[PDB]
Amino acid sequence: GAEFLVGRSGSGKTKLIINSIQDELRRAPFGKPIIFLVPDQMTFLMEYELAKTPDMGGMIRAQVFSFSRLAWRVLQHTGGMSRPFLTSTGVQMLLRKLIEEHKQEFKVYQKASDKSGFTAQVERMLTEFKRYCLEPEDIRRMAESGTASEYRGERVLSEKLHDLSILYQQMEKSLADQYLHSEDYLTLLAEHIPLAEDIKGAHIYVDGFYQFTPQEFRVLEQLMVHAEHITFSLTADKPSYEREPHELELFRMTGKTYYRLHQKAKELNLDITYKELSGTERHTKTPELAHLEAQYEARPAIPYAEKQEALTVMQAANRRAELEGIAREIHALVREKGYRYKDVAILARQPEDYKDMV
Amino acid sequence: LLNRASISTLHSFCLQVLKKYYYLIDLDPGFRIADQTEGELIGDEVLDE
Amino acid sequence: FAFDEKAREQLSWTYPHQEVTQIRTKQSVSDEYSGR
Amino acid sequence: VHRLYEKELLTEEQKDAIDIEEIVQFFHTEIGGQLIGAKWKDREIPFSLALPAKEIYPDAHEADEPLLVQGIIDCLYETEDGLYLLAYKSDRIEGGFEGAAPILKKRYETQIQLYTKAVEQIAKTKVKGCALYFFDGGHILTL
Repeated sequence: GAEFLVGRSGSGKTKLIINSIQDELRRAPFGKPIIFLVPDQMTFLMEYELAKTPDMGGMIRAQVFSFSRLAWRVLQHTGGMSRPFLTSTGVQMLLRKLIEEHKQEFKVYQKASDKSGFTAQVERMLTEFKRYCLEPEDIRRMAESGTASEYRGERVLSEKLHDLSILYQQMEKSLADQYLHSEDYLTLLAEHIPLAEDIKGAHIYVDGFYQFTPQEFRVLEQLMVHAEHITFSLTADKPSYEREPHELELFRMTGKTYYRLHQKAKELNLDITYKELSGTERHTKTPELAHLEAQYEARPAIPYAEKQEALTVMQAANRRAELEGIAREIHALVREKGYRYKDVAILARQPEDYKDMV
Repeated sequence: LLNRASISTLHSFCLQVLKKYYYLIDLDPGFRIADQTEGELIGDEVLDE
Repeated sequence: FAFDEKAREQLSWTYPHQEVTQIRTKQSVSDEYSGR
Repeated sequence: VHRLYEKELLTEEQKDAIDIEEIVQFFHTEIGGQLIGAKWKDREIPFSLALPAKEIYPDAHEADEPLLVQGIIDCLYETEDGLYLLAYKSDRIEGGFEGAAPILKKRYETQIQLYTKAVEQIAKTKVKGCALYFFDGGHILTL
């Protein structure tokens, strides 16, 4: 059974999920496992919220997992954890050894093989190849699809893929059976899920994800099969499952993922249910922010006709003045308006610029 | 497209080029651009050698 | 002066919940978000 | 032990390092037999328990915001009597055990209460008695 819970940002999805798991803890404390699957950075946040109840103040039946911890768990049972683990640096070290010997076979990167920054670039590309379920053989396949067709840029491309294919297929052979890749757990999890039984008859919730890698995808649809119930929380606006979103619509990401998921659940003949959240939950007391969220996309955007309080833009002489000015604001909020530090959050597109100063 | 468009100093363009075709010449991707100071300080060193 | 009273209290202010600001939220007993 | 090894839940060394007797012994103890025969059972049970900050840190006395104490209950089993707790400890004892018991009791004294606390508060049931097993000599003590 698959449930699609969708709506715009601040519609109350996450709360709705938290409360449910909580009542479910309230009703059957020792019931079948409840798996809350969120992004890695959202884990500790939900752990604190779930356990926040007057009744229980904690949980046993329910657990908060990222794709990693979930894999780690299922594996401490189904097996594979005693297998040695390789760090990204350990892979690069291996790679640099490979680039050496197989160097002379490169059709393009022969000159770039030397540079120490080329090992990190390959390591990142191979990582991406696993996450997207593309084996060395696959890369090999593609590498010769662009071979002997004349679009310069295609030829060049097929050459890179050829070189990568080598280092790739040569890494696989050096890691065969005796070493474990960081991105190997998800594939290992996906194929161990079927015979992991304590996840059978289990209710699971996914939330906080905009997209899913083919590898992560391979885990979800394998959960859709063996799990009793699964709910997908997606931030979007009445997405369609017959068409992928156009390039220029706000919910391209989440809308895309819904479409795929829904189709996978369709071919997998599951009982499907829908929940569309319309009204605002987060912004009911804040009209401005409620407007910003609603009119964010439309070019035929209606100007907000009301007073300014919640929303404000501000310019500083420099990042110091900026942080230093925000620092006093936070103090004004806590001391005057009676907030708590835990209610404030400051975001930076490039945190590296403010990190030191902050 | 304004964010993906090429509008910048010539140096800013050159950088985009180097990043893309670095493998044609001898240049380490992730290469760093030294300010005119440390660069000169390196000149002084190699010179003395 | 006009602000003679406010300046006095803000410099003598304190964070009511301060003594909990340094305490780790999660604490394990035997994930980078917890402590021992 | 070998199945684990095959499935890679045990390193080649870990395998050779296991003392089978000390493992089989438990199931010959009373607690063991009880664990076997039961209505319900589960192991490796993860939990998170919200507590007032004070309950752990006495030092600071003012703020009572709840913090999360998280752990894993080794074993829980249910009989026609009630719910029982089980934990296996590899502590070194024999080197009698009569004198070690008091010390061991106080070593895991705090931990076990948090376990039962977690169960009692969260599950809204109660834990009657708790057993600890020790691989060295294959002993047992109740709290």
